[PDB]
Amino acid sequence: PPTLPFHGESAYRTDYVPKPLPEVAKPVEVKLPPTLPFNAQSCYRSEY
Amino acid sequence: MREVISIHVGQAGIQIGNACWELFCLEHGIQPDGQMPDAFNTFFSETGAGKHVPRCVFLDLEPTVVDEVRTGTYRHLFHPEQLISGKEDAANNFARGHYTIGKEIVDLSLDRIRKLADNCTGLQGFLMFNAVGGGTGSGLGCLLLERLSVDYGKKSKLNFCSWPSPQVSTAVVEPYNSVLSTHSLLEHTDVAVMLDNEAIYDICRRNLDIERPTYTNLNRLIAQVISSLTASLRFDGALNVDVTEFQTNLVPYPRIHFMLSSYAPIISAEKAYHEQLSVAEITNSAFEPASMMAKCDPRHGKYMACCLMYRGDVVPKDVNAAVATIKTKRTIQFVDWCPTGFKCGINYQPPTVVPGGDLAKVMRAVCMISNSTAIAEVFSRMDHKFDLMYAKRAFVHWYVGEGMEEGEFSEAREDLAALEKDYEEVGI
Ligand SMILES: Nc1nc2c(ncn2[C@@H]2O[C@H](COP(=O)(O)OP(=O)(O)OP(=O)(O)O)[C@@H](O)[C@H]2O)c(=O)[nH]1
Ligand SMILES: [Mg+2]
Repeated sequence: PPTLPFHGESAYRTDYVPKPLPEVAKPVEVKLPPTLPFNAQSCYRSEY
Repeated sequence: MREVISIHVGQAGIQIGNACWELFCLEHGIQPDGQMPDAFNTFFSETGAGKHVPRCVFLDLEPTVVDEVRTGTYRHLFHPEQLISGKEDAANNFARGHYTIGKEIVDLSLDRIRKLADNCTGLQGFLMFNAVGGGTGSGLGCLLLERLSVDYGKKSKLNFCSWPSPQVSTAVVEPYNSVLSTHSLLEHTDVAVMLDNEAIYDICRRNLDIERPTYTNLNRLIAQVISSLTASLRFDGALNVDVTEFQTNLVPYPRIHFMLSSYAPIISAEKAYHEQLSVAEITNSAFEPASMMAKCDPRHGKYMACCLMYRGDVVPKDVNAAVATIKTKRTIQFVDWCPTGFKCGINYQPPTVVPGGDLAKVMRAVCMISNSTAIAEVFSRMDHKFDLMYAKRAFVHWYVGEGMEEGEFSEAREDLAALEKDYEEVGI
């Protein structure tokens, strides 16, 4: 008589394989608004 | 520094601990031999050339299911002292496991838990997994919690049991093992979660469509509860819920620490990519009164606190709407001394596919652990069975022979009876 060869693979042996790592490369590139150039052009030079 | 020590006692504890320790190991990516080809620190040490070793203590008195661990594929990942065995089993006999054959393996277990806790820069909690209804899970496990409470105090002892199911039990003497193990689960346990087997059968046969599930498939969904419960321990998210956060928002009074589980994005291929699984859909199915993992229907109970742990690409405002629509539903009722009754956690790491498994790719998940007065029926169900069997003293000659008097039975029914009494006085 033959031996029924043991096929069997547990939960811990089956149901996860090493996943590919998540592809993350994205910073928050913020274009700076340039400082709005200032003429609240003062009193002395403004009127006299 | 975040570090949870798992202690798996009993044959069932070894098997559910198997399916757990692969959402711990190679979800972190480590190979079967123990090499990644520091998020692993939640469950693993590190021994030089990339060897991370599980922070587990395997306990059994029969050396046949732990010997499968020593001979399986994963024999070189476990250290060959973390798989502690015995010479002879406990045989559904609470008094053998606690008084006679327990006091030769407990001294080895406390050594390995010592060497695995002095390798700790701050231990979050002992996640001990057992099976109430057997001999070494109800016996040795009860003695383990009593010894761990005296020595290792003030840090949590989250216990997920395998409480005997109402009809299906595959034993006859399990009421004696359940009622007399209630003492450890009521005093020497910080968080207890009832988790039977029929409800996992029902989830597998209704959502997951596997009409013939085996214990290996039951260990699947138990493991997915554990990974989502410690998800914020290891991975970032919008809100984190560690094991100290968990017990402080779900335990109203110190004696009441019993909860229910549900992890219901349970989908499988044909029922997976057809259904849009949004945050509202998975939250409604989590609160649904058939996916509770205890046969513990809460439609006749009062909710007390909930611990919805969203996991994946979940947006916090979608969590906010999902909580709101549960509150407006009338059959989901809450006790009156709790206007805020949810502890929402969000993980960023998505749940993991299973090759050869039962689930599939899902981008989001929920795992809510909820305390309710509905959990008073899982103990009153077994009050009927203990009362019938102890009437004419069946099976008592076993339990009395090796070292407990018959008054242990009466005081444990008294401990059970004072137990359900505290639920209806809290609910009313
Ligand atoms: N989740 C799960 N439960 C199991 C498994 N095997 C048995 N059980 C449950 O365990 C209960 C019987 O208790 P056991 O776990 O076999 O008892 P034990 O912890 O091995 O202790 P002993 O009886 O001394 O061998 C049954 O009612 C089953 O519902 C399993 O592989 N997975
Ligand atoms: Mg056993």
